[PDB]
Amino acid sequence: MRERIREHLSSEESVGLLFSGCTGINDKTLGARGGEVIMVTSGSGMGKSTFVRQQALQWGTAMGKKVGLAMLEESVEETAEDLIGLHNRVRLRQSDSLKREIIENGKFDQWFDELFGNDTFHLYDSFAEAETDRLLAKLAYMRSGLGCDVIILDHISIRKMIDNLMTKLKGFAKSTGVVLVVICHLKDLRALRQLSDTIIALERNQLVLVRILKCRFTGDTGIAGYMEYNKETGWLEPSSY
Amino acid sequence: MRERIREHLSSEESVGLLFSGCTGINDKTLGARGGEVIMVTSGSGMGKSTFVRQQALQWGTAMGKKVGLAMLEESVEETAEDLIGLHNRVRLRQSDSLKREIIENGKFDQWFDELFGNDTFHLYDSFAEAETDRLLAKLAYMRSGLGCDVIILDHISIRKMIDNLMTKLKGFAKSTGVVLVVICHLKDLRALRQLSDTIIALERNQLVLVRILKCRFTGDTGIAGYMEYNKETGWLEPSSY
Amino acid sequence: MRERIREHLSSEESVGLLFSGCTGINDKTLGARGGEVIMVTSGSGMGKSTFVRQQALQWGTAMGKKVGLAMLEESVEETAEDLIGLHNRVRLRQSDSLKREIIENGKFDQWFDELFGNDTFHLYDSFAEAETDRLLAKLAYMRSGLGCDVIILDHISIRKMIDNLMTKLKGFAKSTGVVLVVICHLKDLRALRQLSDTIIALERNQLVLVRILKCRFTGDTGIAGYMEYNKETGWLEPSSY
Amino acid sequence: MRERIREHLSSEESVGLLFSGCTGINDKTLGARGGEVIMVTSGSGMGKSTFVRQQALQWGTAMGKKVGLAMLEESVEETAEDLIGLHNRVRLRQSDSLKREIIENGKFDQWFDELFGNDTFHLYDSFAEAETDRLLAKLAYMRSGLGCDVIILDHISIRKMIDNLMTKLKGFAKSTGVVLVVICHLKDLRALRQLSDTIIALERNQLVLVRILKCRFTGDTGIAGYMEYNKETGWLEPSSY
Amino acid sequence: MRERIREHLSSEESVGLLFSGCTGINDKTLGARGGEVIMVTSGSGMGKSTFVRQQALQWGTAMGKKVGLAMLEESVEETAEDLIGLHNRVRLRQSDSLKREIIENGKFDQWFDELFGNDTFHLYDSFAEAETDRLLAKLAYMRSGLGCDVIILDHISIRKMIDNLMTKLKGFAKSTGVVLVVICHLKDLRALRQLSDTIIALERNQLVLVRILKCRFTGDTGIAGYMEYNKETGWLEPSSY
Amino acid sequence: MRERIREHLSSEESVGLLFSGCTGINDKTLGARGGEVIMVTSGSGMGKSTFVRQQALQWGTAMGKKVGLAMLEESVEETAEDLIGLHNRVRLRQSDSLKREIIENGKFDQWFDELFGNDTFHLYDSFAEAETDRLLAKLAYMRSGLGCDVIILDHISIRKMIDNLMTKLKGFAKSTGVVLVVICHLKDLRALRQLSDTIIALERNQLVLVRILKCRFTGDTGIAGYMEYNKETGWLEPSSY
Repeated sequence: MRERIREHLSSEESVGLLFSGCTGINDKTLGARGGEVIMVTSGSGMGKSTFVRQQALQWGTAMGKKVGLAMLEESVEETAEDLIGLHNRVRLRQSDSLKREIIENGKFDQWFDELFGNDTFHLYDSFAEAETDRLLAKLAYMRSGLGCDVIILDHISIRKMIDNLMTKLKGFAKSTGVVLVVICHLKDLRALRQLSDTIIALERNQLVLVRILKCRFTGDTGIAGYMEYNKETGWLEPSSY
Repeated sequence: MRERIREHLSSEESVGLLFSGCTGINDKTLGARGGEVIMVTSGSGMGKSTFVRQQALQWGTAMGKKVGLAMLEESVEETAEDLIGLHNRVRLRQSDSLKREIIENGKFDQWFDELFGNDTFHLYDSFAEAETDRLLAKLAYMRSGLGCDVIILDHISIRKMIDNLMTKLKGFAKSTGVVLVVICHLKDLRALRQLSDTIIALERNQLVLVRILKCRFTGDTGIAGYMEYNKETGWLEPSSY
Repeated sequence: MRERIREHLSSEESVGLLFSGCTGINDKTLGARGGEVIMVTSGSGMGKSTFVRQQALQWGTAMGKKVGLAMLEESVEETAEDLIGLHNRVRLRQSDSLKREIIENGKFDQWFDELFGNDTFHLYDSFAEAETDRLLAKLAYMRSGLGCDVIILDHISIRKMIDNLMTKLKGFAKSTGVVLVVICHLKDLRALRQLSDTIIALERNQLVLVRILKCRFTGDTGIAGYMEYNKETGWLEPSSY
Repeated sequence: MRERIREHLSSEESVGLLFSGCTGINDKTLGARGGEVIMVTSGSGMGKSTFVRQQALQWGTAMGKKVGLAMLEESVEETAEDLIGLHNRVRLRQSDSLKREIIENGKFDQWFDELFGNDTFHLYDSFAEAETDRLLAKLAYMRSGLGCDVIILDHISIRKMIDNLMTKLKGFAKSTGVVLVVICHLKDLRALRQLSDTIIALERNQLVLVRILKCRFTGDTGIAGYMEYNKETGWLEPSSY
Repeated sequence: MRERIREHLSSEESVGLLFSGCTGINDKTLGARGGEVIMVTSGSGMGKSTFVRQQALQWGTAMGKKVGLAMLEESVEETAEDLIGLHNRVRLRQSDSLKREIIENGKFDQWFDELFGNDTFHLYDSFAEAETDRLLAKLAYMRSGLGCDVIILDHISIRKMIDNLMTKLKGFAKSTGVVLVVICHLKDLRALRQLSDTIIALERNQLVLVRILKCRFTGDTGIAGYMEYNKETGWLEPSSY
Repeated sequence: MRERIREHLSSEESVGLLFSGCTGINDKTLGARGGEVIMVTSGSGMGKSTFVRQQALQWGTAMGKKVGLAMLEESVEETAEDLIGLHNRVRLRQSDSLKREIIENGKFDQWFDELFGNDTFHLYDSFAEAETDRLLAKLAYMRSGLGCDVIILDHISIRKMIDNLMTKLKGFAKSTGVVLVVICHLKDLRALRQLSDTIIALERNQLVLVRILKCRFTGDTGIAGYMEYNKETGWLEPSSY
């Protein structure tokens, strides 16, 4: 047992992929570990996507990880547009001028390569269909075929569709070891709660309050901290609340 | 009858193994007596294992008792890691640093012997199989072969598997006289209720509320008190609620 | 007929042995009459024995009656211990200290004589065997030989064993005129119902609710009142609900 | 035929002895006609006797009819005691005090004459024997010898004894023209059904529901209404359900 | 054959006397044809007579047919009383008042003539004797002498009496061509079945269900529909079940 | 023997006239062969005639065979009426309207020729006499004189009349080679069984069940399948039971 415990101790990964922008989030969760399902939830338009996107950006950009992004609601272009802006600390969607300026400027192309030039980000859309298996098959491919370290499922609202899916999702994450972040629309009580390993909730006015509704691994619950949305850069920043 | 009553009076063990950390629990139960089945239940991640583990630690450590631990879900190493941390008032699982520091430090080994060096704790896993008799046979051995005073079954969720098992469990405890603590997952009404001699339930936010759902021997029901989980030491502490 | 009615009127015993601790129970039943079978039932650990024991105590102690107690499940010592505590308003079973203190104190012996010194209580156990006739023969002896006014059968759970027994019990009570109180475990619909003259049920939380499920003589059904269990004295007290 | 029909029309008794206490019973049955067998049935202790007794009381008291009462189970004194109480709106059987008070008071005797002083009620018991003919012979005498208008058979539970008796009963009622009310214990499907002209069933809680299971003459079936038992007067009263 | 078939086709009476009050009965039987024996059966007091009487009333009243009614059990007056009420949509038998009011009112006589004034209905009773031939001779006379189009035999319960009678009945109907409706008491399997051309059964609660147990001519079996008995008019009405 | 076997093999007619409407009947009988006596039996009004008539219709209509029909009970017109309706999928006997409409319509005549215009069907009645030889002589003529391929004997109920007839029938069929279908009334055990080559039984409610009680040639016994009677067309249809 001794030797058995020892190696077990020295082989265990407690700290996963560290989150960004919120001082305290890592304290109460110790980051995202492989095989776990992270659930990021809150009210519509409360900043879920932004937050996740930011995590994705840092993970694949600074952590040198491969990030797959599966969009159920919006298109790839939309997603790409969002990441590009984010990476360049500008809101493309809000500036008809910038979009126009950047294309003839040649900055679009320079931006596109400096972000997707590499084999780091994998964006997939057109899952508009309500079939789970069709979805799991793509996810599995993103894992195996594209070697994605993190998979972000955007999004789900919240029957068996969700119940069974959550159970399929959790099974996929646990057996492969990928990090599966799922974005869910809330319109704790608010499978969703059960299978999810860590549940993060953002709150606003009723500056965004980051609440850790659940963390199996750590058990440490409560509010991790606050973030301040930069309307000019579109980045959620750490706060001094 | 007189002499018959007398010796009966002076031979009866009313107070069993006293519980720890919760001021009031012993008041309403008078501890754990041999031949009784203690059922500790609550919601998943509500602190069941910790609480039991704590009892186990004190029993085998301060009460000079032999404690057998049979794990159905997790591994021995995991359990050992938990007890070691607990005994050393540190959360090994939450600190990649501490785990690493303690091994080269030589504190791991010192810790391992200072806890399992003796013949006091008996951890058994690999009961992954859904066979009762296979399980009872091991328990019986832990009692007879290893002379365990207390046996902790971790865990059960939650048909006849449970019904028959609970009935087998209760039969094993009553005939041998060992103290059998069983951890059950609840997802009073929540054999489970019938065979169990004392049922303890922990409640949280939705500080942990310790509710005595049932105690045959004493009949004294209700909430025994409150405990405060120390996120730094992992110990459940008595509260001033 | 006139003279015939007259003496009949002046010779009829309407009010039997009055019950104690529950204000209203006597209103709806007019006490326990000879030749009747009183059935006290409820959920396990709901206070059946206590209640009956209390009645027994008062009957044999204050009403100057001879009470026979036949225990199928527990031992005489256990029963004696319970009555002694009850009579002395203390819970011997819950205090390892008191038991010890009382024996060297000399209070045990003083207590024993002040209760069983007389020829008032007759405790019989060892009916562990499932034979009715063996049982009826003892009951009949308790009636005839020991002249018991009240016989308490503790207990019955829960075929013909019960059916035939209930029919034998009712026959024994009717022909001798003794008061037969039977304690039955319920795990109205819940011979048991048919032969029983009065059926009392205790209800709890899932303060005890005393419900009169049936009373042939009076026909007056419903809830007689409430009782409050004194965890320190072990006595069920009348309530102000 | 014309004259034949006419006199037939003006000679036919459609409305028999009207029942009391239940608003609606007369609507669905048009009372009790001579030569008919009324069957009053229900569960033991459900109020059969009371109801019949009440009818008997009114019939012989207000309707100026002669009522014979044949008791198979209980004694005359018991029956007399019940009628006396009923007539005086008091429950003699439930008050050891009243019984005692009334005898020395001189009210017993005054009550006895004011009820049985006249030649209106004829109570007969001691039919304990299971012989039909012995029974029919007495009934026939009560009809012919004592000129009873109504005969109440109390009671019958649940072969040929009943089959043959019911057939003998129905034959006796039809040929003499007396009103035969029979009380039967039920432990429609529940000769009993066939020979009986009207079948009344009382139902309780699992306030008494009066159900007309069958009425040859009228064919009008269903629930006639509800009654409320007065625990202080022992009278079944009409309800506002 | 051609001409032979033709006239055969144009000379065949498929639709007999149409029934009334039950929407669907004519669908599955196409009415009552001459030379056929209609058997109306069901439980005692289930509405057999009423139903037949209603058919009789309409046949002789609206269809301008001559209806003979032979009563084995009851008297003519009884039958007349029933038809008169029926024709006047009132229940004479249930109203001691109406009977009395109608006679002095002069409405009885007006009613009697407006129904039996004509030579349409022929009521015969006093067949109390169990002799078939005595019965057949009267029936034959009702056919030949009184020219009855429909003969209703009321009633028969379920030997040769019935067997031979049914065979005599069927022979009489087939050779004369009259419509013979027979009412039989049932206490398909329930000559009776064999000789009868159409068998109708009424069912009640476990509103009356009209079941066509057998129809030679049509072969169309099953439940024809439902009827609703009007307790105030005594008429069976068509239902919306 | 070889050549002897060969030609024997290539000259043997195993499959006779195939039956219609019942999927499976041909499986278990392989149709009707010449020289065989087919016995169709069941309860009165169970659909015997219809079934046979249907076979007859198809045989003479689609199989281009000559079908003789000898009716013992009913008339030719009746039979013709039945075939005409059948061929035109309408129930002439059930519609006084259709019969009337079809005659003035000119459809009767068109129908008559389109069915009997040819020399395919030969209907013979008036065998009311109980003489066998008179009957055999006609049958023989239908075979020889009219060259009938199939002869349907309708009907016989299940002495020597039947015994001797069955033996004469079987002798006639075997020596001529015609297909003789006989309809028998049943009021296996139910010459009839012995001489008959194939026995078919129809059963109803517990839709008609077609049971193959016996088939010499094939030996294959049991229930061949089910049929559904079309009350609007009068045709027995194959079922999906």
